[PDB]
Amino acid sequence: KLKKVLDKLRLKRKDISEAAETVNKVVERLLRRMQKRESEFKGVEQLNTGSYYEHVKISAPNEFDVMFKLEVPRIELQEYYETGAFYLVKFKRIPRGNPLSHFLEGEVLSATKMLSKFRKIIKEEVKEIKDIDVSVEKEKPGSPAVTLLIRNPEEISVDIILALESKGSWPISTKEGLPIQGWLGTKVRTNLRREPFYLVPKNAKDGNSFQGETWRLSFSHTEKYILNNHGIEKTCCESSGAKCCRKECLKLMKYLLEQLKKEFQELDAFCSYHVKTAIFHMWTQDPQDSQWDPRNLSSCFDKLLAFFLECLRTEKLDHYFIPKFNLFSQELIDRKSKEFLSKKIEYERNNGFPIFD
DNA sequence: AAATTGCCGAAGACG
DNA sequence: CGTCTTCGGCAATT
Ligand SMILES: Cc1[nH]n(-c2nc3c(Cl)c(Cl)ccc3[nH]2)c(=O)c1[C@@H]1OC(=O)c2ccccc21
Ligand SMILES: [Zn+2]
Repeated sequence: KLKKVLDKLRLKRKDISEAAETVNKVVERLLRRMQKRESEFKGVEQLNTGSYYEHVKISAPNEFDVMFKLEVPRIELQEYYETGAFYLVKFKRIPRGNPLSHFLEGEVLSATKMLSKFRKIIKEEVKEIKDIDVSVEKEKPGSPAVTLLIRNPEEISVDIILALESKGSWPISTKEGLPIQGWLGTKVRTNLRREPFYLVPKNAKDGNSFQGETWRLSFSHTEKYILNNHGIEKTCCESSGAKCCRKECLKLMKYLLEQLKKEFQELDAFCSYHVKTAIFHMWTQDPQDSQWDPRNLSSCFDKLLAFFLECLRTEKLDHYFIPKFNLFSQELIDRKSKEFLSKKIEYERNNGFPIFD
């Protein structure tokens, strides 16, 4: 039953080939345009991230995430109030003349200024693309992405995300996050935390507006690693090991949410990241591969559901990397919204998920 | 050195 | 199930 649903969600290789060919062409051309001189972004390097590259994209290969990461040496972070996730960015000394100087607000590196120039460069390069139907989506306030819309003729969206790369130790708000010590282990956790961390230009929302200069942490690289390396046993899902159902559970939950969001606009505040965060917590709670045997799929999905419902009820979903940051706080999502989603999930749960059709 | 190449894991396709 | 395939990621190579 869930097996038949998984069959429907599975991407098709011909669809993948057609989409990847086009997306790869467009991204490679923008990355190159960025390498151009003058460009304040000259040293940017590409990191593919998100559902498609984690192999948990469902239904159709029509959404691609790509981080353009820029190593910016020696920056100081100032936590924006007590959020743990959002920061003001300053440069330590003064780099004689360096080209991020235009994006400065005196001493602070404005996320909005830098993203605006990045978007402008992308829009200009896109207008010069003639062999492919592609346009830039209208700017979305408080979004770090420049979103491309490709018609292949199928509709494909590509989010291009500027990221600042910093090689220093991770901000202390993350010190008790990534609780993978009983699952993936201490050597993995330590090695993951020696990797760079990233800032993307998503502005903090304080009230009815955004704080234009704030940046937000991103662990898209770390999450991608975990999805590809998700077993307590090193051979989990390898050719000489045993298949588990962890990723299939994630797909089913993404599907349930997406089907619900598509017909109820009361759910606009939710997104796949909430589901991804929930299952990260589930994998920490139930680390044994034996707990995610494919024969147990139904019970794993149900336990994920029970857990997600408890998060909604209690208005608490801790960010997996930043435990202080509650994704389900009143400030971010209204009570009413969480109770609406609770009633809809419970109904689908007790009626055999009719919405899976 | 910016672009090419090689290798192989993940997973879709098929019987 | 096994086998065969393509795509993505990496980094040595030129
Ligand atoms: C609600 C939400 N939070 N969230 C998210 N918040 C993140 C935080 Cl705070 C850190 Cl530190 C790292 C990654 C994070 N991802 C998201 O990525 C989203 C969704 O991504 C969006 O841009 C978005 C937009 C509308 C609804 C949901 C989301
Ligand atoms: Zn596995």
